Amino acid sequence: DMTNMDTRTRHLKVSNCPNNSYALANVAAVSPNDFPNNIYIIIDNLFVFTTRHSNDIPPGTIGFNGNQRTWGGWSLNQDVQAKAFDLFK
Amino acid sequence: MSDPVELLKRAEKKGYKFEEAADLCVQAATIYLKAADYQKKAGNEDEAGNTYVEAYKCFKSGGNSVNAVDSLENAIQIFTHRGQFRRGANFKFELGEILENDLHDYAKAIDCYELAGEWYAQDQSVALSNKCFIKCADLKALDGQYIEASDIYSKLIKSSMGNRLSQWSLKDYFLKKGLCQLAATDAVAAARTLQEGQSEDPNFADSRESNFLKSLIDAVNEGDSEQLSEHCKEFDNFMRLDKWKITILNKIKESIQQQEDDLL
Amino acid sequence: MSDPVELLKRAEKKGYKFEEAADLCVQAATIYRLRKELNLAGDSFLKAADYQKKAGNEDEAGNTYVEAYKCFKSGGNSVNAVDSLENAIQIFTHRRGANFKFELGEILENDLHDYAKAIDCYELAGEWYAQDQSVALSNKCFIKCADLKALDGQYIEASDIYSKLIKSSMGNRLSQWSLKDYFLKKGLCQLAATDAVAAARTLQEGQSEDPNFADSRESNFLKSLIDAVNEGDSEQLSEHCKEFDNFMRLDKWKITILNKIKESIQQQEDDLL
Repeated sequence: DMTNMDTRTRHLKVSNCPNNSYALANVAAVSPNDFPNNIYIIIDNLFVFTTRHSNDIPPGTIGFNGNQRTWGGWSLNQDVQAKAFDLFK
Repeated sequence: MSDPVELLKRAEKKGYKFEEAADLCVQAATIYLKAADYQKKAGNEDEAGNTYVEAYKCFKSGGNSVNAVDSLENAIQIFTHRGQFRRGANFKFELGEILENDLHDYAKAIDCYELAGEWYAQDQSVALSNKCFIKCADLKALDGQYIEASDIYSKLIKSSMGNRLSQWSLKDYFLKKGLCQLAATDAVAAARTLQEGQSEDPNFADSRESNFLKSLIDAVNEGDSEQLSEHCKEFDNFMRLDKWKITILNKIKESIQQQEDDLL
Repeated sequence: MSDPVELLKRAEKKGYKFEEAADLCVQAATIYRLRKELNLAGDSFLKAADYQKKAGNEDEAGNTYVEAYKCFKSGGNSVNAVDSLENAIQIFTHRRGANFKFELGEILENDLHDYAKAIDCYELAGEWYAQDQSVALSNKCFIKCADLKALDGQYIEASDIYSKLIKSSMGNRLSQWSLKDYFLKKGLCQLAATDAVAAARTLQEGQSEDPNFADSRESNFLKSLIDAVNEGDSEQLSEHCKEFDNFMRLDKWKITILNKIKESIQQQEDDLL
């Protein structure tokens, strides 16, 4: 249910993926304090990913795998903008 | 010939008295630091520094690197305290050599080389300072300090610019600097260095070193480690690589591997 | 360590008395040098040198002035370095002057951009070196002087200095190439002065006197430039310049000379109307 969610923009650091399993799932791992669980989030208004709760990633940081960085051309520790996404609208 | 042990005992007993004890110690030692200490106690600092240089000389010859280092330190302090920074810089460079080769204390060698180069610069001796800075940058890059090594290479480039004599050095300098910037994963800085070298020094623009640096920059940009290895072999085939470059490019390749680990 | 300010105050109070004041100033100044306060150390050497002059020890004053020049130059104060070199040069000449005059000319040319004074210094240094029979040092000073003079609009004088260099370097196996360039440069200067006939005379003299220059690329380039100026074909001159650059890179001096020459062809085109 995506009807209600905080859409405020956040600046998050790109860091190494927590482990091989998270990279396989292709889901943006975020802390519970960052965003709700199982919702679609857009990044840079171009890159959309599904959020999953992860206690290993501190609040204010976003985890990515290599393929996502290759797609976005990002380096380690780069700052990216994250917002809530609504594809249906 | 007098017994050196008896002379040393007499010097200790007398230790003008300090001068006589120092002379006795010098005689016993010649038959074979204490004399320099006595000279310091006598106020003759210059003679103490010369005697310390002699102590360093024989300690290095006897394989006693530690005592040689100590003697150089006292001599350097004495000379610097007397305004003879030229002597201090020469002996600091020798001390850095001793640290780098005999004791493998690379950090102290880096400090010694940096200080010797700075004092040489203060004496307007461009070439000795340039040599000291080459040594300092080489050790710093080998020590994991790529950014500082690149900065020292920039200083070397600026000091050697416009001199017809140091051309070749420049040709290498640019390359080395870029390599260091590429060891720090800063490919953009390496490209900037290559462009600056190409535009500022016509010799470097057409030099094989410039092409090799451009090829390395392109390889890191595409993340093709094998292409980097091929370029390294091609470069080796015409101009032999040295252990410094081997280490820099090995860390660069391991950084590509780390990026591949980061890729997963 | 003693306070350099207190030492300077004591030196001023005492200023045999001059010798003691100079020693105190030297001590304070070495302390300043130890602190990397190069400008204050230079000022203190200058005070010590002045006191030594007042004491009659002119040689010590000159050495102290040289130290002032060294530390001012290391400290980035070009003007005080120039002043110190001037006093040292005067002291030495009255009793080294050429060496320090060459250094002074270098300082003027690179740091202060006072090209006329640099030309004067180089000319004087070369003359004194010639008086000492040091052919190579005089030749270097004259190269610098001629280069600056040609860049300064004095083409005839630069060509004369190049002729002097040619005469001094003739017969020496070590300076052959220098001659090969000398002739060229001289001709270029004569061509900057619109004196194409003199350039041709210089080329002929170089070809007949120095076999190496006769077959050298520089001789062909000079002949091509002379022909181009004779026909008034500026584009042909540009083509020759590019051809010359392709095998032997040109330097900024030649760039300026040939640019003024091309602008002189344009001025002739203005006179054509």
